[PDB]
Amino acid sequence: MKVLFVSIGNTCRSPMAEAILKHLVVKRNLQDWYVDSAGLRSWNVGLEPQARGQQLLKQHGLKTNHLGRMISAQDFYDFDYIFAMDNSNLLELEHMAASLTPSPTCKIQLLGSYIGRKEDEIIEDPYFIQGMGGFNAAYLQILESCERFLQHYKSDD
Ligand SMILES: [Cl-]
Repeated sequence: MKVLFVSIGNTCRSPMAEAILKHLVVKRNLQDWYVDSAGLRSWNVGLEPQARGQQLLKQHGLKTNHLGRMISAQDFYDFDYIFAMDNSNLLELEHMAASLTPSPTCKIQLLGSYIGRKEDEIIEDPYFIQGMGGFNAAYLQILESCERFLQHYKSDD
């Protein structure tokens, strides 16, 4: 129903994940789904996703509007899943959640743990990787991750 993707910058991995899952739920015609993304630093806040990721997305029929924003405390109460790309992200989000006095009930998880191959768990930050190889690996990891995640949430178990 409500899913938040989280990357450190909210400018590469998380906006791509947001747009990808947004596409999947329409191509699967699901309801009542809400997908968003947020970040853990002010670095790229208030800007649009990094241009070479919007290109890779367009090259797959997807587009993103998204302005980089920080995760807020409210986010932890308004989402069912919050997905980290990194174990760094995960640890910061786990510390964050435990600092909120009414403990939240969002599930906070490494998105890549749905891939099913531990050697492919980690979705690396492509921001500083020269060329497109970092974005391409991340896109594929994010796509499979979202696919297996949806397969699991619809399942009767
Ligand atoms: Cl398609």
